[PDB]
Amino acid sequence: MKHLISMKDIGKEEILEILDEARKMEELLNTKRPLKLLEGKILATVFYEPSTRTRLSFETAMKRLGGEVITMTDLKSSSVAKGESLIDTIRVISGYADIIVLRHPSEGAARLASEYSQVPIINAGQHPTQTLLDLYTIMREIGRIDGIKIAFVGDLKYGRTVHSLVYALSLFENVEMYFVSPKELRLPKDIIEDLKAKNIKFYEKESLDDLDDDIDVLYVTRIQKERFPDPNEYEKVKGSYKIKREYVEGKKFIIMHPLPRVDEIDYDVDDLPQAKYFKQSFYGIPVRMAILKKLIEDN
Amino acid sequence: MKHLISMKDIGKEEILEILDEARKMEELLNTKRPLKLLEGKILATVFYEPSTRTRLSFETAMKRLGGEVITMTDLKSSSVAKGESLIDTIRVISGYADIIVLRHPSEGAARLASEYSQVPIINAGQHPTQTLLDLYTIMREIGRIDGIKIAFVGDLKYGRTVHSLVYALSLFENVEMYFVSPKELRLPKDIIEDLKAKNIKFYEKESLDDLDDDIDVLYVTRIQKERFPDPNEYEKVKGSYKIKREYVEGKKFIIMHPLPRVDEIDYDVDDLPQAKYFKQSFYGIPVRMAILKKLIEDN
Amino acid sequence: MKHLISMKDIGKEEILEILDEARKMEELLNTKRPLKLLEGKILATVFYEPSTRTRLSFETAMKRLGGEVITMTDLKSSSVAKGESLIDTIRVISGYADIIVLRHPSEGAARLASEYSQVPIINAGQHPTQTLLDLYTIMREIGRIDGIKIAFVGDLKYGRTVHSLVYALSLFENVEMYFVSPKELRLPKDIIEDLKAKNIKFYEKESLDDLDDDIDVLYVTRIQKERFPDPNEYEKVKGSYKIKREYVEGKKFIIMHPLPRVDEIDYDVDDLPQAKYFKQSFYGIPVRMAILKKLIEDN
Amino acid sequence: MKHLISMKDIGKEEILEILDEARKMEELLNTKRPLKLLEGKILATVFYEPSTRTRLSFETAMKRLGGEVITMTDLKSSSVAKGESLIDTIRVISGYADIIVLRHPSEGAARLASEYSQVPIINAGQHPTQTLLDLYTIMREIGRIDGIKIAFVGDLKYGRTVHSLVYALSLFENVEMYFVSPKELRLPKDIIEDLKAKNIKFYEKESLDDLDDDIDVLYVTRIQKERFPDPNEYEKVKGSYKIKREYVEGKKFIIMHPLPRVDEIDYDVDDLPQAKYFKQSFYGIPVRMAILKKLIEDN
Amino acid sequence: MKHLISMKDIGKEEILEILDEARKMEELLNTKRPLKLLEGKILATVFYEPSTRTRLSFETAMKRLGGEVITMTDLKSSSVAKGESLIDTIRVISGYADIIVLRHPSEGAARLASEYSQVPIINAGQHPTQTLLDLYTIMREIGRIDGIKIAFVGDLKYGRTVHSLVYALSLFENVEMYFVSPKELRLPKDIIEDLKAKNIKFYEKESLDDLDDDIDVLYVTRIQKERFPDPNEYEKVKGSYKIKREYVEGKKFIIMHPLPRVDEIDYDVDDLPQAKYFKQSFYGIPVRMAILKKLIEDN
Amino acid sequence: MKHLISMKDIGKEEILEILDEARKMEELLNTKRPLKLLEGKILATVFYEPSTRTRLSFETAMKRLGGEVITMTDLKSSSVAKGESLIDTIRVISGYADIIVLRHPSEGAARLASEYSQVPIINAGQHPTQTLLDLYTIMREIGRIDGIKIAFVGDLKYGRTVHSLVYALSLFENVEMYFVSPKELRLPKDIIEDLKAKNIKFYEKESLDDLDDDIDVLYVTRIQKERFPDPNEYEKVKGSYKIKREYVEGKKFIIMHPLPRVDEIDYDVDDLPQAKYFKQSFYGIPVRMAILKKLIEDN
Repeated sequence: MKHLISMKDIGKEEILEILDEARKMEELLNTKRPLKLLEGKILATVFYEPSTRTRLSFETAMKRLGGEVITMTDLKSSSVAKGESLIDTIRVISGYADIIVLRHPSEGAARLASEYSQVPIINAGQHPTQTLLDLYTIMREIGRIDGIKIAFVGDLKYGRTVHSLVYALSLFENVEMYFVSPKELRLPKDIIEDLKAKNIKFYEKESLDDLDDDIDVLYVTRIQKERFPDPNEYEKVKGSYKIKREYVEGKKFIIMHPLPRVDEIDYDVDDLPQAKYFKQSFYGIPVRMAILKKLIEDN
Repeated sequence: MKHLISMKDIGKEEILEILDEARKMEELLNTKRPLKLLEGKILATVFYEPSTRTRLSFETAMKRLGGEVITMTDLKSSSVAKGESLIDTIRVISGYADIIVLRHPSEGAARLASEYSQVPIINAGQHPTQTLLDLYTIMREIGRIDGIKIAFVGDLKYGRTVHSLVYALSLFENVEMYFVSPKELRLPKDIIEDLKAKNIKFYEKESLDDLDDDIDVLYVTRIQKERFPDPNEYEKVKGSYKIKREYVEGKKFIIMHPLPRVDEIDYDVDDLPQAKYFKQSFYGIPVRMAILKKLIEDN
Repeated sequence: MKHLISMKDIGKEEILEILDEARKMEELLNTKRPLKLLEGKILATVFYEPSTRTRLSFETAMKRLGGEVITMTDLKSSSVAKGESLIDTIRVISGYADIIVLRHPSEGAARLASEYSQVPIINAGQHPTQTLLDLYTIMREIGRIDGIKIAFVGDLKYGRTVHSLVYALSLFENVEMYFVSPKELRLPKDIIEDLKAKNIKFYEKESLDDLDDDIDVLYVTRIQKERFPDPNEYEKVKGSYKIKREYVEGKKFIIMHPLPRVDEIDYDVDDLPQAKYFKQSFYGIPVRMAILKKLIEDN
Repeated sequence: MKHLISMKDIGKEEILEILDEARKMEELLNTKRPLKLLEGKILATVFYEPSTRTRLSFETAMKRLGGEVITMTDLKSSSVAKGESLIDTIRVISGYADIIVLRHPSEGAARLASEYSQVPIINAGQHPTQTLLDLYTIMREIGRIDGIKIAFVGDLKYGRTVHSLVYALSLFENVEMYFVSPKELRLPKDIIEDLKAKNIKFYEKESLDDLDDDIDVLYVTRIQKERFPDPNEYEKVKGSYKIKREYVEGKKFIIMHPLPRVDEIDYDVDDLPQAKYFKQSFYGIPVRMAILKKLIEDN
Repeated sequence: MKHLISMKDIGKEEILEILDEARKMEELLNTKRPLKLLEGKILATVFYEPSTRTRLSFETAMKRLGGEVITMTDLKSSSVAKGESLIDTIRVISGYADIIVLRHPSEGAARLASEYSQVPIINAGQHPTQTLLDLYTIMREIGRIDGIKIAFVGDLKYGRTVHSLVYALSLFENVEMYFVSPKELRLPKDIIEDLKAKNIKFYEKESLDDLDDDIDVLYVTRIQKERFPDPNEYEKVKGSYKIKREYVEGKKFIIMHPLPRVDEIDYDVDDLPQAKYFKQSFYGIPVRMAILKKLIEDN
Repeated sequence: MKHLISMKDIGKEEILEILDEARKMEELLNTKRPLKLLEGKILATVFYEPSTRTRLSFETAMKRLGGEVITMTDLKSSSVAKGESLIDTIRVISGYADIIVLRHPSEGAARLASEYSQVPIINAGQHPTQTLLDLYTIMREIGRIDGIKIAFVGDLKYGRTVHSLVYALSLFENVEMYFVSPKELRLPKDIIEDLKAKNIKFYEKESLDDLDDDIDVLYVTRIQKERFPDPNEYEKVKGSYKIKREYVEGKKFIIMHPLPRVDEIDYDVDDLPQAKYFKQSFYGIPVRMAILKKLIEDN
């Protein structure tokens, strides 16, 4: 493996290898002793669109392995405004660092970049590293990925991360999926087709109540106010799909949600044992530590 | 007419009415005398995405009619970052001004806005005012819109303005359209269908050479370097479709191009008589003067 | 009157005079005819802290009277970063404009400014113009200021505008005030003192239900999420004091709220007849028109 | 003329004509009545480098004559970052406005602009308008320009405006010039040569004391802290050339200084009758009113 | 000790413990050899209000101990503008780093943060680390903290750091305090009360002359021009309290001043042996090294 | 060697010593093993004018040697806007770091800085480090610096780096220089004089054709669009001096060009063996590693 550009470039095997490696990394973290696996390496963060959340994750992961980091975050008067192209920049940074995490708006910028890069590229957005992080959390908390009952709540139409996860989970055995959302935000039709094709049992419900306390994972998508020009549409969705304390109490599921959370989950839900979004956030360090080490040694 | 949101809400009649009124406005400008048609009116520029080019046009047009203007340009910590919704803002500005030019990213923001606005809304981006401006230039310079041979060169795929013009022109009699562009940037298929449906003769050529003297209008689209992550791709397109002096000399056509022009047209083309992009720019004032007056009196 | 710096510089008489003049201004606006009361005058907007909301109001008001406006909005590299002091700036603008609306952070900046200004200063924040605007709305919609039953809901502790209004209303006869809020956000003690001293009957309730349908005006303060570091605190307040449709239906009161409104009032409340916040927003133009004219002629 | 690009394009004649017209404008301002000399005209402010001080002056002047203004201030992502050249912009604005005030960094941008502009260009920086403003102040306050004893204090080496004034004053009869400054900041040698050539009597003194009460005008240059990397150097200069009250009292001269003033003049000097810097600031409106009218009618 | 939020949470004991540890750290720095005390640790700088001065100090201290650092500095579109609360951020960073330096505007943000943080929080503003730094300088240079004669010059009213130091010093034996300042900037009354209560001998003088050569430490506060809207007020204070060379020569005291220094101390004072502000700046690294190590091991 | 401020402070000796040490560093990089030469050192990046390009180079170099870095990049509200002078900042950072890379606009800021710095200063702009980087590339690729035939193409007039290299190369034996450029951009006269004085054979050609294949190095300068207000001038230069593939094929020279490259070199040239600009970019790390180590040990 030499690049991590898309989840569709990784099979059920790589996924399990990475997850296994991630488990080791996690154990190493508890050691609470100075790790030096990547002692002499340099990770370069090339973001054409700022993202502190992302930068921090990778920077922390790399530093935990004993490596160093150099950042560069600007599509502004740093190169694109001037005239320096993505290719030239990638060739220059490619010569400075040992691995690169790229964040670019253009569709095939990451694929294109990996062509001119003489170093491994990690696409930070299709966000592979987020999907792996999701699978690691499920396995870590539920004990297994195969044969689980997971529900997706929220914007399944425009949900970036959601589609990537629905696809990755479709590679495992007996996974029941429940798609809860408004009618206007139902899962894309071509994805529903691929699920039927792969012969996966799923349901499309409209209310959070239609679910039953038999679900293992409740995955809440991000509901971004900006995607809804009409405020009534937003107050309609948020009000009908917000996860409240009353609804969570005594249930068997764990709550998952890729940060940030604005109105998708009440704050009084944070203390319940089934609230795992913050634990999930943490798991991001171990799996990114795994992905960094994996890509460096493989080269 | 109470709103100007989309070209598809205007028929061949309003189009001719507007163009006719634009003609009068232009004459009035030559008068070089203080106009006061909208003496006591206030135009509000509500841009959620900055655009000096647009703001200036409308602001100049309104002031030429003797009116006043109040500007507001921020999706940032002016309302969206805070929490004020498009609707509340539209209701407040609706109470301050007599007419509003709106520029928002969201798809149906303009339509939605016009529902809560107690004042005419002009959608500045579908860019109606730009298409009208285009039609007024053709008529003004060629003498007629019906039965003309127009060629569109450049990015016909992501071209915003181009699609709007191809549609508007399809409402006139015997207009021959020549679509010159790379294979990767050919006109969207569903637009080609509607042209066949409307029974309009068009051609899809690949080189600027398959054109000679029959053509009345050469419309050059904007080729934005930012749309092409791979510099070789942009270098290719620009090199094969740039309008040079040699190619323009002695031809019958007039050159049109919505500013700004970066590499689409050589500067030595600017003195040729067929170069009309700067005159086109000017025409924007008269037609916007017409649209403003039209929408205000109609209410 | 030569300056409008503080509400405590205005007595029950000026207040009624201004409100009276504001009424005329409103009538004049309906005329829908070009006003020219301040035809040759220039208003300068000197904001050391940006505020589109404020700038727009005064700029619209001034332009409705037929005057012109010059803006200047920066405490940044416009003077303070360089070294130009508030006094020098005020003396320069004082020479350019006929009246000035100032917005500065420093406590006595406005008072100090008026000392060096050879032109009327209007303090835009103590926000006088907002309080007058509030009183004009009440009188305009309820018919009288004296003898009304008004309730204040929300943050009465940090509430800015609220204190200014409670004081202004204390100058009128038989005004019953109901202070509804959480215990942590009760009205400042020294203000409660002054109310008892002035012999004014008021109540400090904790729930929106303790309120009967005998209230004439329901004034909802702004609940800013930024004032609450602990999200649970903000969630509690908003959830217990948000104005919902169910609670407003069939009641005699009119709802008042200085924009912007984020979570203080549900959108489905906007169609009820008792929702007046957008009307209130409009009233701001007439009263500012009055304040501008008043201060200019008085000098 | 048709353009105001450089002082060296104006002879002692135009200078006196402008100054005479500026006097009329000033009288007209006192009228305190709505002027409409340029009632139907539009002034465009094209600044590639922000300058509120400049923008405000011209905008106020234009509005006092009854004209309108459209602003555009960005060398950033408004055109230069994108790709739109100064020429294209000048050709577009040239079609919108009736006159243009340009502010560009490049050496010959203004001259070049005037070639492509179909409308008068006023160069706001060589700053012509500031020098005229200076001469108008001297004549207005001293009664005559010919035969005066003027002293220049401060940074005569990097002082911008100063050189422009020394040159303009060298066109008049019997002007004695006293150049007071540190040795490191003496007037450029080639300027001293041109003064000897024109046979003008001048002196280069080092202390403010060497000057006698026989001086009609004391011109204090701007001492900007940023031009001095070594704080001691800056400290030296300011301490030895700051204008204090004690030094000004009872003297015959008037104090002149192009704002802003940071440390060049103590605040306690502002009350003395010989302090004219704020009066000078005001005079800027009349002379700019003259320059705008002059350039518009002349075309 | 698990958090350093306020000086009032630390007794004369911890203060001496920290100071002692700081001494060791200093010695270790002179070793000029790679320290690895915190070799595998990560410090997170969470600033909601930018402050390079602060960030640099802690970042340098942490790196001197052999640790790593991850920065995050934005209250802007990084979380607060979006919607992510201080708590969620603290819970996420709490999972990435081993210790956190927090800088927030809200009053109890630090206290609140420490409740949800699973890692030690260091409040960088009440600024503890600056006060300790101050006490370490005094002890380091004077030899003892107990029984010293210290004078505070400048803004004792708005002086942030000053109050924190007057309180800390009140925990030691026989400390004579001299409060030199204008009448308008006298030490807050409630602080003077607590001093009388603790039975501490102090004096409130108005001139720098009232001080005798018996004083051991002359502590000059920061005089920020922005706190004084009236320039005369600022000119007044600076002129009467600036520390000049003449006044310092031959005196027994050492001069202290928390950088930056603008006009509080002349540059020609920097060479005198009693000028210690730059030495003090240095001491900040050792004591912060101590505070970081102390808080990490204690957990 | 204690400071690297100007190339004119370095003789043919140090140049060769640095280049030799740079060679070692490069070899050490290939080792691909953790270097720890500067294990316990801290490099401080003090940029008063942002420059990611520069910051990245030095930060990477320092980290490759096993050192740490602290950054500070602001002339804005970090010190200059406030009041902190370059000297105070240099004295403070001087106490934090072990070496400093300074980037300041003022002419003698670096020289002045080194006076107050108790640590080595590296001037990053006169850009020494870029010239050395240039010489290292030539020696590394051509085998020798003495007796080479180098041609300079482009803007020799405003070309900054170019002058620095022409001078440095004039210290070696038998270097033939060919200066290819438009007439308006010829090499500064005083530089041509010094070349004649040093008795160096050079030629001033106008076309890229006038050059022969005997040339060992083709150095292409940066052609910045911003330096040319007239767009026609820019295209005349770019069109006549851009390096195309056709012109490079089969020739013996290597192409050099300090990044970024916008229009100076076609992308299809990047694959040719003689294209060394990206290789040159890389060489920047080794030589900066040398310069850092050299300056630290020498002190």
